[PDB]
Amino acid sequence: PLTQLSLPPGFRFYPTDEELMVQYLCRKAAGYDFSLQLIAEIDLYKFDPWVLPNKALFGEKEWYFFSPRDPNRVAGSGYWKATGTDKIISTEGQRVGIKKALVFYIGKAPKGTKTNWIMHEYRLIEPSDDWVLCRIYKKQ
Amino acid sequence: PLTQLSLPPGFRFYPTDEELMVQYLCRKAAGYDFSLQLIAEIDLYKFDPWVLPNKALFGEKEWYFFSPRDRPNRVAGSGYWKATGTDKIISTEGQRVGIKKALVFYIGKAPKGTKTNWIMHEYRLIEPSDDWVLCRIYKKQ
Amino acid sequence: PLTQLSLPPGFRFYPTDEELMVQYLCRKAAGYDFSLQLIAEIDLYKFDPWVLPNKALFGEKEWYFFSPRDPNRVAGSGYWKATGTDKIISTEGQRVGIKKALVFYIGKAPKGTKTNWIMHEYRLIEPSDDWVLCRIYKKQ
Amino acid sequence: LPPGFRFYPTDEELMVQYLCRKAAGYDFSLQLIAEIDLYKFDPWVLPNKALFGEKEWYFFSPRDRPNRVAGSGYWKATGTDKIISTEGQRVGIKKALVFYIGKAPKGTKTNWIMHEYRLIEPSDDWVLCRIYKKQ
DNA sequence: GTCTTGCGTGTTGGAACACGCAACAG
DNA sequence: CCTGTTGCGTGTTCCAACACGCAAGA
Repeated sequence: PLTQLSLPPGFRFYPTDEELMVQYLCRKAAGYDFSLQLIAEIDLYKFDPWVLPNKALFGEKEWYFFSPRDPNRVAGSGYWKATGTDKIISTEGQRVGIKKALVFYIGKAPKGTKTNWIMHEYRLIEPSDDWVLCRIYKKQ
Repeated sequence: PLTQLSLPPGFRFYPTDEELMVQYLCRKAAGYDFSLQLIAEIDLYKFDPWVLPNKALFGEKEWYFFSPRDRPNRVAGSGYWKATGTDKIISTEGQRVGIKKALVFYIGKAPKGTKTNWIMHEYRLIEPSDDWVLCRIYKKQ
Repeated sequence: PLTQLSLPPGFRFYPTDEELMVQYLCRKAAGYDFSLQLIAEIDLYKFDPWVLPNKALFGEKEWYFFSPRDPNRVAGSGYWKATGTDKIISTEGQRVGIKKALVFYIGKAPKGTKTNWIMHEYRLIEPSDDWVLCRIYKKQ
Repeated sequence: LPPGFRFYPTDEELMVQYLCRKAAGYDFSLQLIAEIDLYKFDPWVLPNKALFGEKEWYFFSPRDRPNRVAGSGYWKATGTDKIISTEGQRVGIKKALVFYIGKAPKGTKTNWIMHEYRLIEPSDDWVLCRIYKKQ
């Protein structure tokens, strides 16, 4: 799924906080070729994250997915705990998205043990198909 | 100038230290050719850093170039580039192939020059005692 | 409070990272003359640091105090932000203390502006009278 | 000396408060910085000669009228001799040196340092030396 | 003098570790 | 209700590239 694009060495997918909101998250409901076809669809909360790399269409130390919009939602042998401060993403002065940090703890809150597996969950600002886009990676 | 590879949206150039040395410096170095000139030949030491972006074929905040190899604080334009840190080594599969040495542009006459936010990362090939170095260029903050 | 000791010119107070822990911080709970009597007691976090020199018993470009053991603790028109790496102090192989760096920013985190006023906060390693000893000086 | 107190005289003090007190040939209450011929010696024998000093010892030595041989080595000058001022008047230069062992320039470097403070003059004569070992 | 690589420690601001305000259930 | 239980932000300190600039020899 990589060299359908025929990429030269050194090139990587380094999307902005801004691109992810506008070009990916927003465009999927609309049906875009490169958008329908370039990122794997999955319910992230059914699995332990260390299973995910083999199920991701690509990635070397980071992976991206679309997952159903929703607390300490259970996944595998653990739970996701919000960390840091949600940040607002703007393009040309409009709020289009929110970047949210999470940390995976194994076990059951608040008796869980922290792990190094991390998520960044990006969402659009809007009232009541409807997905969030998530980045996964491993610390240190 | 990139647009002969129908760029996917979102894609940017973040080659590893290991790739630049080997996939770039060597491809050019065995003197083998590239499909396209992506990293252009230039004499970087004839120039002001602020004129350089105009010379890069692409790059938004970084531009990379190849420049002819020296056979220290080489004067270039209005300044001098000052070396920094400990030159660091690039390895591939347990073999050493290159050193990236960082520099900063000072304007003026050494050592009475003044510091800038301009950085160079210069990648070079290893050898025993058609000769190029590879330079990453960018401006801080 | 200086020439009770009758000092010859050229002499200054240049305590080691090690002396401050052992001879000063540790000895005060014990009631030592030169220790009760040589360093001013103050709650550092009620004041802006540029007020402190007149309230310090001595110092020319540096000042030292004992202050109550405790985040972005407000002081005056600002906040103290941890900087660098906490360092461990040992004497003859025992950890007796920690040296901690801080920088004063004016305003309210994380919208503060950095100033050149600096602190080194030294503390003993022990569960929960109980003070930290702090050095103050000015960059540049 | 009370506990905690150590000798960290400024560049400006050493020149004036020390070198001059001795230099107008005026006396001191106590000899704190002793007279010695430093260039007769190995740096590692020197601490034994300092009347105090834990990591630094300072001494006074008779004055020259370059890489002066001393003991098993030679001292090599470094940096740009730096100037000491007091109240906008220049009074002295501190020049740093390092001890090399052997025969110049085939000698070998050490961790031994000298800072030599000296008095200014026009075209009973001493220099003042700070001694210490690095790292 | 002139002009350098090669080590040192400041300054930054990034993002994770652990405490309670705020809410759902029991 | 009025508490018991089950999540979620938000202010700290950590951890670390990156070079800054004396300073040394080249």
